[PDB]
This record gives sequence, structure tokens and C-alpha cells, in this order.
Amino acid sequence: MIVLFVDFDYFAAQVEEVLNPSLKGKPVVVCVFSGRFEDSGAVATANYEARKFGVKAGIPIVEAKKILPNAVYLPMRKEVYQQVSSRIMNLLREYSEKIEIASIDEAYLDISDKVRDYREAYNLGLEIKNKILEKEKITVTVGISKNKVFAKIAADMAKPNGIKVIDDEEVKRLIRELDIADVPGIGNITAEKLKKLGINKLVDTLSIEFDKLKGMIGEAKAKYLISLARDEYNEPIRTRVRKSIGRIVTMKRNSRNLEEIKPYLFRAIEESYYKLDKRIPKAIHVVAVTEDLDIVSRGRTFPHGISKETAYSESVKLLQKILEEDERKIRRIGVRFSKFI
DNA sequence: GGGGGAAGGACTC
DNA sequence: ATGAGTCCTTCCCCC
Ligand SMILES: [Ca+2]
Ligand SMILES: [Ca+2]
Repeated sequence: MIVLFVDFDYFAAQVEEVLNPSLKGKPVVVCVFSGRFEDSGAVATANYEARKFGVKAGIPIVEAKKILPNAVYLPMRKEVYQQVSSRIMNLLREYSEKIEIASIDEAYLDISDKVRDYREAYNLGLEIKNKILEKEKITVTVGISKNKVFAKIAADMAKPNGIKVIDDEEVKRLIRELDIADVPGIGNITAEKLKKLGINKLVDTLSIEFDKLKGMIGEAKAKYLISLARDEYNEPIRTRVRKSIGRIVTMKRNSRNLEEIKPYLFRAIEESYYKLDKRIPKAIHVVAVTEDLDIVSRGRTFPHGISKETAYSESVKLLQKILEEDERKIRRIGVRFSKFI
């Protein structure tokens, strides 16, 4: 198989640059302001100018300003980035019918029936980077290899404004040499579990007893990693259909008082129904983030679609249950809708 | 034994 | 110490 992965460069920040070019060359930081206090919230994405100094997605906004007090700080404009992303995704469809939109700035293309080798594959990547640059003035990084996983790794290695092929021989190299923490789907919690087994490379998963591996990291992740180490990983490029839509908002102050929470919960439903646009959910889940950043949820499935008014009443009931069955204060509250008709 | 739903968990970006 | 969404695991009802 030949997979060509497109990863939009520091997307939200770069979009802000396209709309206001004077930002070029400067450290740009797109943030989500939580509104609890002055500058509360976190960084959603920074351009490379900002990243060079350790201003990155995830850190508090306050911290970022300590490091870069004179950087441009901008609020998330999600809807804008989405409209821009949609137009780019529409460009990529010109190069394959087999295309998987993984997120707002990631797309996988099965180009097996378009190019005969990696030479032709790498050229088509150039053609794609150019096209996106011509039409939208956005840079992207293209990663190419025999499966989705290594294509992503190609792009991890080449970003930003890059392009890389990981040919058959280098896959073998990487199975032996690549730090297993850098495998897509291996986070700190799992990396830690693995290192605690001597496993630092994909190849190591082939010499450990399977039950030992499964026993610690679960059956799926084990099968996953072994298949990669065997050079047998296969997952076809599939059109993804969204499976849920939801909104979760930060409360101005923590609480377990139902009337205090209701208004935030209700705003989350309003926004969610806006987002659903024509899709009718059969399942609603209420999601709370506790004071200690734990996540608790209660949901219910219906043998029919959920109307906004049913969402409103059921959500209160589900929030109650959360309050009855857990004593902590809530920091964040929201809703998630799924099981579309 | 395992299918399917609910809730918690990890990870992605 | 934000926000959105996906897949997996555990535990339990049930066949
Ligand atoms: Ca990106
Ligand atoms: Ca990792």
C-alpha cells in the first residue's frame, strides 16, 4: 500500500497569519480563555516562533506570558479554522477518493491506485503542497510510507513545511531503532508501562511473552504494537463519519449546586444542537470535570431521537445522578451527543 | 464464553 | 491545569 499523509502546519496559528500577515515572523499564540480570572485558560496552539522557546499547546496561558510576554496572544476562532480546513480537504479529494479526514488538520490519502512507486508518490506530494499553497497560502507537511502509522511518523519527522518518505527498508530500521514512545497512540502512561518491561523499541515486543504485554497495556495496544513490529500493520483508509458532537465549558467558579450549574449545562446544549445541524442523536451523556481534574459521566440511550427539550430535561436528570453519586465540586460541565439516526 | 451497554481511561490534536 | 473527539477496558446483564 502507499499512504500519503497531510498534516497542516501549526494550523490555527498559521490561519491567523493568513488573515493578518503582519503576524509573519512573530511568535503567535492561540489560546482558550477560560474566564475564571485574568488570562486563565490554556494555549491551544503556537507557531514555531513561539514553540522554539517552549510555548506549546497545553501549558497555562499565564506560563506562556512569563516566557514570551511580548508574543501575540489570540483567542481561538474555531469556526474560522474549520471553514479554512474544509476548503483544503476539498482540494485533497482531487488526488484520491480514498481519503480519511482524521481531524481538523490531518488527512490520509491512499494513493496506491495513482502512483506506481515512492518516486511518483513523493512527486505527487510536492504537487499537493504546491496546490494548497497556491489556493490558500497554507503550508503543510507530507508524510509517505506503506501504512497510516509510518506515514504519520514521516510527517512527525519532517514538520514543519516538510515532506518525507519512509521506504520499506527504513520501516525495518525504525522498528529496531525508533523510541517506542514516539509511536502514534503511545502516551506517557503507556510509555511508562512499557519501559517498566524493558520495551523501548517496537522490535522488543516480539521477544516478550504476549500475556505479559497484554497483562499490562491491554490486548488491543499489544496487538497493535506487535503488528507494527512484525511489519504487518494494516488499517485501510476509511471515510470517517463523526460519531459524537458535544460542548464542555468551564464554570466561573467550582460548585455542586444544581441551579448554579444549570445555566452552563444549558449553554452547552444550545451550542451542541447548533453543531449537530440536522443530525439527530439517540444518546446523550453529561460530562463533568471535578475540582481535581477527574472526569465523570452519566448518559442515557433512547429508542428514538432526542429533541432539544428532551436533551434539557434528561441532562438535568443525568447531572443529578453525577451529584448524588459523587461528592466532589465540579469545575467543568458539558454534554455529548451520539448514536445519530 | 462472549455480545452489548455504561462508565472510566488513554490518547490525539 | 481548555477543548473535541475516538477507541479501548472493565464491570455487569444476559443469551
Ligand atoms: Ca498540524
Ligand atoms: Ca508519545
